[PDB]
Amino acid sequence: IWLKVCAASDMQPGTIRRVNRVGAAPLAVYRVGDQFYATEDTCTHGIASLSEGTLDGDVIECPFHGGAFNVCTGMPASSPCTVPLGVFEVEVKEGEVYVAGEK
Amino acid sequence: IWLKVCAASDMQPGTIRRVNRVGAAPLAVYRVGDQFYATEDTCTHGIASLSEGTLDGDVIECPFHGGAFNVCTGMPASSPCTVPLGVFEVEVKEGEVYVAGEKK
Amino acid sequence: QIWLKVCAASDMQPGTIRRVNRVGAAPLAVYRVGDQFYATEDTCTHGIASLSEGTLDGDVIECPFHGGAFNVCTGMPASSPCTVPLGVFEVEVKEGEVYVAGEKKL
Amino acid sequence: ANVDEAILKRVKGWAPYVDAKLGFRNHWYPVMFSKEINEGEPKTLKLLGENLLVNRIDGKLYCLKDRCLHRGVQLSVKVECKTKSTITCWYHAWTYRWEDGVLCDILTNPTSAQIGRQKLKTYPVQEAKGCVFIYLGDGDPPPLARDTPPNFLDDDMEILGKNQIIKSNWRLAVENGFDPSHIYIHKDSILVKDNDLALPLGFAPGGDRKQQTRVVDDDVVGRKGVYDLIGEHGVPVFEGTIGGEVVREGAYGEKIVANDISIWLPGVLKVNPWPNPDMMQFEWYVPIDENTHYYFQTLGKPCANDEERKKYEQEFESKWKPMALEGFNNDDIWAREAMVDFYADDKGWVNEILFESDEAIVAWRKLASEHNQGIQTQAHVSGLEHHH
Amino acid sequence: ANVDEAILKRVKGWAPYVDAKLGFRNHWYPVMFSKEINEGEPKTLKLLGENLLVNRIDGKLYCLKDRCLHRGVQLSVKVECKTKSTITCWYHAWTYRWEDGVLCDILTNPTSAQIGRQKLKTYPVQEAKGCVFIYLGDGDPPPLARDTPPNFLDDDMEILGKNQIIKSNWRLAVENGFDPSHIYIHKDSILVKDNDLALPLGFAPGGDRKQQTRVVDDDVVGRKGVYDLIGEHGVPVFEGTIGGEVVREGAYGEKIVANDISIWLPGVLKVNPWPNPDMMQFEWYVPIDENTHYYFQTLGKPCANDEERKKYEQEFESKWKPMALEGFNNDDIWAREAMVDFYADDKGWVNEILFESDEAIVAWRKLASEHNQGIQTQAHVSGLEHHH
Amino acid sequence: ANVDEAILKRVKGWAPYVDAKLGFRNHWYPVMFSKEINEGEPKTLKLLGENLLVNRIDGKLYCLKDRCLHRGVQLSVKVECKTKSTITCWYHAWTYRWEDGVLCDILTNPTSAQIGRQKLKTYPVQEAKGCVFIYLGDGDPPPLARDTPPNFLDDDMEILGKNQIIKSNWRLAVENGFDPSHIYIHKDSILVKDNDLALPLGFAPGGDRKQQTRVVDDDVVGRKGVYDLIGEHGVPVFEGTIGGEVVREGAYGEKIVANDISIWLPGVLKVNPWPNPDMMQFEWYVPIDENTHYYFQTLGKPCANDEERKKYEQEFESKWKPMALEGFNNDDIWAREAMVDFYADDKGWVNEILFESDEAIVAWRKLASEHNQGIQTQAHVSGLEHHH
Ligand code: FES
Ligand code: FES
Ligand code: FES
Ligand code: FES
Ligand code: FES
Ligand code: FES
Ligand SMILES: [Fe+2]
Ligand SMILES: [Fe+2]
Ligand SMILES: [Fe+2]
Repeated sequence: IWLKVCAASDMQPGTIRRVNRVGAAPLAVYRVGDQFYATEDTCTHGIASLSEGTLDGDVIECPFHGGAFNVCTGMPASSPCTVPLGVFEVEVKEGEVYVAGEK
Repeated sequence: IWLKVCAASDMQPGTIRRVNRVGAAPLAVYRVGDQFYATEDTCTHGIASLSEGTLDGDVIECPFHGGAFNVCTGMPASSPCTVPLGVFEVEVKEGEVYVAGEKK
Repeated sequence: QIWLKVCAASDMQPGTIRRVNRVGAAPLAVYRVGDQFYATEDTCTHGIASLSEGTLDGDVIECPFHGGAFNVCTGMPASSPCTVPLGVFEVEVKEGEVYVAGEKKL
Repeated sequence: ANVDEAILKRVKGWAPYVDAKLGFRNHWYPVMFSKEINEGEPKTLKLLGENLLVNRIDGKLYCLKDRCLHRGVQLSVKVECKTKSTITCWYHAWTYRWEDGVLCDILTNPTSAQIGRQKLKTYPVQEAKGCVFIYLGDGDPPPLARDTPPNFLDDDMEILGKNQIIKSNWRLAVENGFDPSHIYIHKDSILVKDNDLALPLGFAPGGDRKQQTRVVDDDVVGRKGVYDLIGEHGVPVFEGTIGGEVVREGAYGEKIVANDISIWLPGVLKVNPWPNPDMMQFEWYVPIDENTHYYFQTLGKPCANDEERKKYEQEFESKWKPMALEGFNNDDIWAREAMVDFYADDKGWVNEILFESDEAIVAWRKLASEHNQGIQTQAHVSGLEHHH
Repeated sequence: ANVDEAILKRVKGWAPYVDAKLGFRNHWYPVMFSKEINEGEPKTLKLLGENLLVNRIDGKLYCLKDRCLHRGVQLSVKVECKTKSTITCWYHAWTYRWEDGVLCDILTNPTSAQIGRQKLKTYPVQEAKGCVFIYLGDGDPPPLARDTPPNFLDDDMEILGKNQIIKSNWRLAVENGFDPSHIYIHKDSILVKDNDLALPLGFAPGGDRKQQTRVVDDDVVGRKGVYDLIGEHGVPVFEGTIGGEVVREGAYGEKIVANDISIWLPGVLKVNPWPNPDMMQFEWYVPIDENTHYYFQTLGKPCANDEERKKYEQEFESKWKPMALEGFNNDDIWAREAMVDFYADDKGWVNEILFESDEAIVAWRKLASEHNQGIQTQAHVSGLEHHH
Repeated sequence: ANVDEAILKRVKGWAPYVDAKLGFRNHWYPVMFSKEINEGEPKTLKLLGENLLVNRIDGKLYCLKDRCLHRGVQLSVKVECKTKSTITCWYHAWTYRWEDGVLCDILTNPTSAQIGRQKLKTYPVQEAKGCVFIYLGDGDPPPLARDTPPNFLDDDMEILGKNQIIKSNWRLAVENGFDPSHIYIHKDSILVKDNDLALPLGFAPGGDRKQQTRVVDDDVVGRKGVYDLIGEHGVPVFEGTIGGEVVREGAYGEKIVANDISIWLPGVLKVNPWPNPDMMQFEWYVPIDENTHYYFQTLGKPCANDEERKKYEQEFESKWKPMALEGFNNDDIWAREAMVDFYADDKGWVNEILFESDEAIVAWRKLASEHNQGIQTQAHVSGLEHHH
C-alpha cells in the first residue's frame, strides 16, 4: 500500500519533491529538518504546484498567490487558501522515505 | 452648604466618585494623589457622565467622545470640549470629604 | 577677462558659496568644498533661482526653490526636478587669490 | 477595521457600532417581498456590500453570492440557468448548484480537477409574513425570531409593506427612527391632521436617566433591543416658545398612538400603535453599502379571517400606504440624508453635541455595540485575509 | 499639514503658501453684492470650506455657520426663522440668535441643560461699496482696509461688478492675475481692438531682481502686497518672432492702461488704469473649497455726484461689463482651469519651470507665506482637534 | 511601485506584471491609423497615462508631450502653430520645435535665459501598414518588428482595422484575448454560424504543463511571446454537460480557424487563421491609463496588387468589420468590463481561483514579468523624482 519515494539523503533540509503518480494527482514530499511530510501537490486554491513554492518551517507557501498550508495538518495557514490539503502519513525506515497511498 | 461625600480613605488615588444629589444634577469627585476636587458630573459637550470616564493626573477624559477637562480648573483640556465645567469647592474635615454642592 | 578675481581664498570658509556678478553676463557661483574651489552658473537650470542662496552639502548644492540639486564639481544634476547640467567654470588660486574663468568648460 | 483608529479610540462607549459602517454580520435582514421573486427568475441585490443572487426553485428560495469563483465576474451579467438546480457562469461555464453552491460541472473542461472541489458562498434565505429574509452570516443561522421585533411573527399578524433604496448610511436611519425628539419634523404631517393624531413637538424629560429607556438584553428568543420611555415621566410639549413667546403648537388630536417604541438588532424599529390604534409599524434600515440602505417598511394588523385581511389590504393600499408610509415617513427620508455630510468623514461621531432625549440613541449605540454578532468589513466583501 | 510634508520641505521659499490649499484664515473676503441679500431672506454660501448663512435684519447683516450643533445638519435644508432675531433648526428645533449664535431655546425640550450653554459659530460681516465682506476668522476683526487694495474704499470711488464660481484653486487664479507675461492670452480680446488699447505681447525684463517688483509691508493700513514693476526697465514686446521671423504683433492702440498692477493679501488684484484710462479694476479670488473660488470682479470710477454715477452704471452694463469683465477676463477663466491638472497632485509646485517674469509670482508667494494671518485646515471645517 | 507592496509580495511568479497597471514603458504601441492624422492637424491622445500631441509636417509624423514645461498646461487647449516646424504654447508663448522638442523661442520674452536651454519630451513615431506606432520610451528605439506579431509586417500582408477606447485595464483585455476557454462566450456568435466556422465550447487539456504552450524568446527579431497549444493534446469540447446530460453543443462548421493563437509583448494577440481560412487577426490592448485601453483591431490578408487590395477593402467594410471585428469581438468587450470590479482593488490578483486552461495566461504573466522593457509609474507621468 505504501509508496517508496526516495532515500532520505536525496533531499536536503527544507526542500520539496514532487511525486507523480500515474493516473492520479501528484503529491509533494517536504523535508523539514530531518522530518518528512506529504500532501497533495496541487494548491487547493488553484492550479499551482506547491513543490514549486516556499517552505518556511512546517508551512508551505504557494508560489501563485501567497496562500499557505501547514504541511503537517494540511490546514490553511494563510489566505486565500480555505480548502484543507490532503495529508499522507510518511514514515522513514532504514533511510528510505515511504508515503501512504491514502490520506 | 456642604454634602457628606465619603471618607478620604474610601477613594484610592486616581479614582472618581459620582455624587448624586436630590432634585439636582450629579457631581463628580476626583482624588488626585492626596487632594480632592469636584465638578459637574455631566460633560459640557453632551450628556455623558464624567465619573464613568478616565482620570489621568488632574485631567478627566469623557467616555463619549474623548473630550477632557482639568478637574482643578474645570477648563477644557481636549477637543471637542469647549465649555468650562462647573467646579465645586471640596473640603476634607477629619478624615471625610465634603463637597460645597454649590457652584464656586 | 580670461580670469576673474573673486576674493582671497582665506575670505571663504569651507562649505560656503559666493555669488560673482558679471557685467553683460549671467552671475556665477563659487563654492569652497574643503580647501578646494569650484564654480558654476549661479542660476538654477530648472528655473530662476540663485544657487548661491541655496544649501551646500559636501560637493552638492541644493536649489532653494524646489529642492533640485547639482554636483558643484561636474555640474551634473543630483536631485530632481533638475535635469539640465550647469555650466562649470574652472577656478584657480594665484597668490592666495581666488580666480574664476570667464568662459565655461567645454 | 473600517474607521480611523484614532476615532474609535475616542468613542469608548460604542466603538464597535461606529466601526460597523457596513453593518452587522450574522443577522437576518429583509431585502424584498415574496411576490417580487418568481419561480426560476433569479434576482440580484446587494446586502452588507456583497452582491447576491436569489432564485425560487420548486417554490423554495436559494441565495448564492453573485461572483464567480474563477475570475470574479458577476454571474448576473448574463444569467445561464441550464438545468433546474444549477446556474452556469457565462464566461467559462463554471456551474454551481443553488442548493449548496458546489461547483458541480465546468462545461469548458469536464475533466477539471476543480470540479467538486470548490464552493460558491451561499446564505440562508427564509420567507415570513410575505417578506424575504437573508441571513448574511456564517454557519448555522439562529431563529429568525431573534432578529425581529416582538409580535411581528404572530400567527394572526397580517403584514403589508413597501421597500426602497435610501441614500444614507443605515445607522443614520436607525437613530432618526428611534430619536424621541425627531417628531418635531412631523409637526405638519397630513396624517396627523387627517387621522386626528395627538403629536407633541417633543418631551421635557422626567425621572432619572435610567428611567428614560428600558434595555432588553434577552428574550425567550434572544432578541436585543431598547424601548423609548421618555413619555413615562416626561412632560409632552405641545407649545413651542422662543424667548417666552409662543411661535408653534403641537397637534391636539384625540387618537393616542406610538406609546410603545422600540429598536432592535440588527436595526429594526417597532412603533405601536401606529398609524392607527389597531395597527403597528415595523421598519428595517438594511445596510446595502456604506452610503445606502433599504428602508423596508411594514404595517401589521391582527386579522382572524380572509375577510379582515382582504379589508386590511384595501385600507392599506388606499390609505395607510400613501398617507402614513409615504406621507408621514417621507420627512424621515430627507432628515437622514441631511446628516450624511457630518458623519461622512466619521468626525460627526466625535463632534456631535447631544442633549437629553438622546439618552435613547446612546442606549441603542451601547446595546448594538455589546450584542451585535459581528462587524462586516471590506475584507468580507473582497475575501477575508490572513497571513501566518 | 494640507500637503505632503516631502513637498513642503522642497519649497523652502514659500511652504506656507503651498500648504494654504484651503486659503488663509483670519482675513476679510467678499462673497456677494449687497443687492443680492434681502431683509429676512437668509442666503447660503461656502467660504474656505465652511457652509455659512447670511441674513439681513433691520438692514444689518449677520453670519452664522450653517451647521446645527446637535447632529450637524445644515439649517438651510429647511429654514425656520420663527422670530425676527432667531433661526430654529428644522430637526430638533435648537434655536440660535443671529447676533451672537447663542443657543437660546430648544422647542423640543424647553428644560434642556444645553440652553444658554452652547454657541454656534458666528463671523463678522461688513458691507462696503455695495459688497458683502465676511471675516472668516476668530476674535475681533481688523479693519476691512487691511484686506482691500489701495483706493477701493475711496469716498468718491463708485464700485460696480459681478461674481461667479470658477473651477480652480484660488491660488491658480491669483497667480494668473498677477502674471506679467500672461497678457499674451489676451492678444485677440475684443476690448483691445474695440477700446483701442495699447497692449504688448510680453516684456523683456531689465535691471536687477529687486527692481522687478515693490513689496509693500510698510502700509499704515496694514496692507500687504506686491507691485509688478516689470515695465519700469523692461522693453515691451510688440513684435513676436520665431527663428527671427515676425509671427505676431501686439496691439498698437492709443489708450494707455495697466501701468500699475498689484496683488494684495488675502488675494485681490488691482489694475490701474483699466479697462479705460479713467477707471480701475479690483478683483478677488475667494476660496470656496480646494477646487473652487469666487471670481469677484469690480470696476471703480470716481463720481462726485448722483449723476454720472448713473451714466457710469449705464456704461458699465452697456460696455465695461460685457466687453471687459467678460469679453477680456473670460480667457483668464479657462487659463486658470488649464493649470488645475499640473498642480492638483501638488507636484506642479515642484516641477514648474519658471522664467524671468515669474519673479513677480515668486515675490507674491513669499509675501503671502510671510504675512498671511493663518492657514485654513480641514480640521477648522470639521471641528478643531487637540490635546493640551 | 503602483500596487500595495503586500500584494506584490504575494504574487512572486509575476509581480512586475501585477505592478504594471499603467503598462510597460519602452515599447512601440499603435494608437491610430495613418488616415486619421492629416498634414498640419495636431491630434491629442493619452498613452501610458501621458498626454501626447501628434502632428504631420511635410508628411512625417512627430510626437510631443502635451504639457508645457512652464506651468504644465496642455498645449492642445488652444493650439498655436505659428511656423511649420513649431508649436507655441497659448499661455506665455514658449515655442518648441516638433523635430526635437527644443524650446527655440519665447514670444513673451525674447531675451529669456531659458531659450535653447530646455526641451519638451518627444517620442519616436513610425507609420507601418497604415498604422501609427509611438515608442513610449526613452533613448533610441528598437526595431518596430520586436514589438509586433510575426507576419504583421510581411511585404504583401494588407492591413485594415478599427480602433476604440474600452473601459478596462489593458491586462484584463490581454488575458481575455489569450484565454483558451473564453471561447464559450462566443458560442452564439453570428460570425460562427454565418461563416460555417468550427468552434468548440472549450478544451479538455492533455499532456503536461510545459506542453500547454510554447514560450518564445528565441525569435531573431527579439519578439517575446507565448503560443497557446492547448489543442495539440487536448480534446475539444463539443457537447457541454451538466450532471452528465448534454445542455449545450459547440459549432460543427466546416471552416478550420484559430489553429495558432499567440500573445506578444507589449500586448498584442495574433489569431490565425481568422476570421476566415485565408486571413489573420492582430489586435493590441494599448494602455491609456489604469482604467482604459485602446482596442486596436486589425485584419491582415495577403494581397499581390492594388486590385486585390481594393477587393479585400470592400469585403472588410461590408463583411469582416461588422461580422467579425464587431459582431464577434463585441462579446469580448463586455467580458473585459465584467472583470473590472474584481481586479480594481488589486485583490483579484490574489483571490482568483484558476483552472487548467489558465496555464496559458500564467505563461503570459511570467513572460511579461520577465521580458517587459520597463514599468510605467505615476512618477513618469508627473515627473521622475530622485533625492541625492
Ligand atoms: S493557487 Fe495557491 S494560493 Fe492561489
Ligand atoms: S459628551 Fe463628553 S466629549 Fe462629548
Ligand atoms: S529653480 Fe532650482 S529646482 Fe526649480
Ligand atoms: S469567471 Fe465564471 S467561469 Fe470563468
Ligand atoms: S440637528 Fe439641529 S436641532 Fe437636532
Ligand atoms: S504654461 Fe506654456 S508658455 Fe507658460
Ligand atoms: Fe420620523
Ligand atoms: Fe488676464
Ligand atoms: Fe474572444
